[PDB]
Amino acid sequence: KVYHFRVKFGDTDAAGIVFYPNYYKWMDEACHHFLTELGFPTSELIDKKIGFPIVEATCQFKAPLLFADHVFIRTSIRELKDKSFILEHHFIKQGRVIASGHEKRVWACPIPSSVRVAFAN
Amino acid sequence: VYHFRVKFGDTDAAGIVFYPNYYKWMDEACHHFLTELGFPTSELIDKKIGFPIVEATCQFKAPLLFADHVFIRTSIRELKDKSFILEHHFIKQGRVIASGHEKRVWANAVCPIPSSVRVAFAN
Amino acid sequence: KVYHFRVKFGDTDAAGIVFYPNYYKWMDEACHHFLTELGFPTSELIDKKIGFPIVEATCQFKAPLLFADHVFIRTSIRELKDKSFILEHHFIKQGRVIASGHEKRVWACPIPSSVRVAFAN
Amino acid sequence: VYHFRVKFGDTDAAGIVFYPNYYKWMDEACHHFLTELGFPTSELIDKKIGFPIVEATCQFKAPLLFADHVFIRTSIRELKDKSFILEHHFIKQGRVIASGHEKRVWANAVCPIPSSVRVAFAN
Repeated sequence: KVYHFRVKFGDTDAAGIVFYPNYYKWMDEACHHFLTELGFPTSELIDKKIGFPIVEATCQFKAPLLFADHVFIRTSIRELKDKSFILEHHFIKQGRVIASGHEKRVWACPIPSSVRVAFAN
Repeated sequence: VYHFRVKFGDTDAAGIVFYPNYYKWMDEACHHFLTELGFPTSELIDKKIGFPIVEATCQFKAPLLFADHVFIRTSIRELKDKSFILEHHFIKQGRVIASGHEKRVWANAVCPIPSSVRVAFAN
Repeated sequence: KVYHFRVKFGDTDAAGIVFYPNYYKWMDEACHHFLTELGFPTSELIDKKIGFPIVEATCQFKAPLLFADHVFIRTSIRELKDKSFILEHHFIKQGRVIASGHEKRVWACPIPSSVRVAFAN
Repeated sequence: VYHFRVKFGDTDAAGIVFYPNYYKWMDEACHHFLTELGFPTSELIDKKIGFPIVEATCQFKAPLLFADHVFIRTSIRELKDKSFILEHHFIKQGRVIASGHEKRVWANAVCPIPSSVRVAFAN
């Protein structure tokens, strides 16, 4: 799956490129998008008091993002256990991967079947 | 008064602070204000009690820059049964470099400011 | 002009609605969009060391925004002086105005003619 | 150590802190770290000198909540000619509730860590 976004002015810092923690905000956004596009609009899940909180995140940065860049994230599910799973996220600007990472997230309890079935595409 | 420092991450490409952060800081001053009055706002949120904004205004005189030390002076200025206004003045280097206010109400569903809070505002 | 956005999970706070300062982030985003759509992609302007910094902003909030809401901002130029101008911004969710405000911004020097001409539509 | 408090605005609808904020706080710890070593980072940014991130990792053990008092313990752990790694440990209530690191380089155009900084890291 793909998640498009534009760098906003507010996403930048005084060094003139993106303030790096924003890369995790875009991963989180991509995560919600992923679940949604795959049939589970997370807004509902959130209202049920139910989530997929992070337990581990990582990101490696190859080239800077700038104000106004159009970018997208290729997201996929890499490991998938009973109560947890990993999402890999790839930042592509203009055909090129400019950063990449993952989030190990868990359910809150095990992952629901409708969810498992969905992940096995 | 609520003290704070400008983080690198509060700046943007233009070399100066992104503006809403001023609203973030007023929100923080507001919470720090109620807490020092004796009403720890973490306690209220837990009890699903809040003081939602209805209106907010800020007037920027001079720029904040990365690493600036700043404090906000908060006073309360329009207390009514169901709403109140906080005035916030940003002080840098002993001078006012921005000033705004927040109009806020009390909610749980809006409701009257609690009596204990009312008396604390009225002193 | 119109600027669409979705409330992200990160835009919300523990009270379960939008953290209000984000409304000014969306106004700023709308401001850049406005200038762009009207012929001046701000990314270039920024690289010239040239801006339209805020001197005053205000917003009034009628109804809460929630996670996943689709929203847009109707933006317009209300006053327009030699070295400054005002942008009014209206937050519409589902036909309804849920908040409204403005930004008084200035040039940095007077507003450029290409810009003035643009504002007189 | 770098002290900080969880602001209301650092939380999200789930009642707990939005995760990247942990990266924001590490970024702040990093800057506070270099400054206390004698290299005020505001001075470096002004001179267009930086220490850009190349990689960052965080491992979340327990939740931070609104109003939590927290501090980060920063140590330096992989110093090379052109890069270094900072380890950051979040301490709440005397316990480690998250821990990560940042791999960073020195830039101006990447370049070698300055000699004065090198010696300060090597002590």
